[PDB]
Amino acid sequence: PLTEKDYEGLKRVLRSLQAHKMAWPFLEPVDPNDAPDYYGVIKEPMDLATMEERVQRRYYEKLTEFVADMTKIFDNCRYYNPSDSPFYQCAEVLESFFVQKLKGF
Ligand SMILES: CN(C)CCCOc1ccc(-c2cc(NCCCn3cccn3)nc(S(C)(=O)=O)n2)cc1
Repeated sequence: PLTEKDYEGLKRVLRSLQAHKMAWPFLEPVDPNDAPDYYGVIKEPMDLATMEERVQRRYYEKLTEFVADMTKIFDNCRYYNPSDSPFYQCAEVLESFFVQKLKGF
């Protein structure tokens, strides 16, 4: 499974996404005042602060579980927003960055 060395890598990946200029819509759980009907559209929300809590609590047993949470952030964004939205493009850019960082493992 995941070792403590693995978790050091997970935290570094998470921090690199949190510092990215296009991560700002994903840093915290969506405030419904920022996204009308968001929680009527998105049935399984996820955000980077929730992922940080899960990393710190050693919630993940496998790398696939960490990657699934991250992918949910991007999939939720592209489902909720039209493809010409700046928010949708944030997900496209940040997922490309994330997938490249994952190759470093
Ligand atoms: C005041 N607040 C606590 C903190 C300051 C503002 O923080 C945010 C965070 C996320 C959004 C936002 C929006 C949106 N779709 C657009 C909905 C309509 N809209 C257009 C512009 C603003 N709202 N999709 C998404 S996402 C998570 O699917 O990419 N995230 C917006 C603001």
